[PDB]
Amino acid sequence: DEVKYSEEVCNEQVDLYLLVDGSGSIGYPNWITKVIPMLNGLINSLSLSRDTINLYMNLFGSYTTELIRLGSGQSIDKRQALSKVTELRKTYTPYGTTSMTAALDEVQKHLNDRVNREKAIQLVILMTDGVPNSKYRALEVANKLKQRNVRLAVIGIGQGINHQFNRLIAGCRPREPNCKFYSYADWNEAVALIKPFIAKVCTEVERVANCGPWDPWTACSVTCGRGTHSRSRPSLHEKCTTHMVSECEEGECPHHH
Ligand SMILES: *[C@@H]1O[C@@H](C)[C@@H](O)[C@@H](O[C@@H]2O[C@H](CO)[C@@H](O)[C@H](O)[C@H]2O)[C@@H]1O
Ligand SMILES: [Cl-]
Ligand SMILES: [Mg+2]
Ligand code: NA
Repeated sequence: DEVKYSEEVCNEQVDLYLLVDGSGSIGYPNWITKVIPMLNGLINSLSLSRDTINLYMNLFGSYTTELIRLGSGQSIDKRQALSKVTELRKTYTPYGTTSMTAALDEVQKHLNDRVNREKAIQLVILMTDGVPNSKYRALEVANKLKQRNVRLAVIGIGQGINHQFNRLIAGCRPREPNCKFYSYADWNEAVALIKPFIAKVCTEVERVANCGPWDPWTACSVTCGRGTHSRSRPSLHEKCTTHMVSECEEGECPHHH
């Protein structure tokens, strides 16, 4: 049989994959005046913690660089993620081509290897000017991610943004105003874009677990008259009953004395 119990279910777990375009087309001046402030305001708005939002961060250009792994100290502690941004401001100058497909493939690899948290919202934030090394290859992997229930938000950065491609990879529809998947203003707009993707929702549900079969009833405690016997079973779940006692009779006892 089965056991029923109540529990509260929220969507507080979010695995957030921040993919940052560091290619030459972004440009150094844009890196400093636009990209770094965008990353700061974005990350400053995120409530990181072990049990809630976990940050992953990748820098893509000629190559890809995994900067922050899911679950690490820098992944779950806001101040530490911000220090990584500071390191990028001070020591990284954009150069090279744009390995956008490879960065998105890192997210695929997480899902494939089951590195993500099973119950977590999967959210990719892609910051780019929208000029990848291969247009179709980038669209293809983004599409595969969406098919696996990954949410994708695109933030436009860089001196020369291709809004057509950014909107395309974000899944914006032609003729529709206010695409909910693409922002190209400041960090405030980007934060407001991200908000509905990660808003907390708590509901009260009823849960069910299979307790498994019982072992056979034991013999009666007495060999005549009234007694008790029991049956047991392994605990296949915390809520499951494992022992059970009942009455039993073995005819009548003799009259003596
Ligand atoms: C099991 O076999 C039965 C045939 C009886 O002989 C049982 O003994 C009876 O046990 C009860 C207690 O359960 C006593 O009150 C009686 O005095 C005794 O005859 C036996 O255990
Ligand atoms: Cl690419
Ligand atoms: Mg580029
Ligand atoms: Na990675």
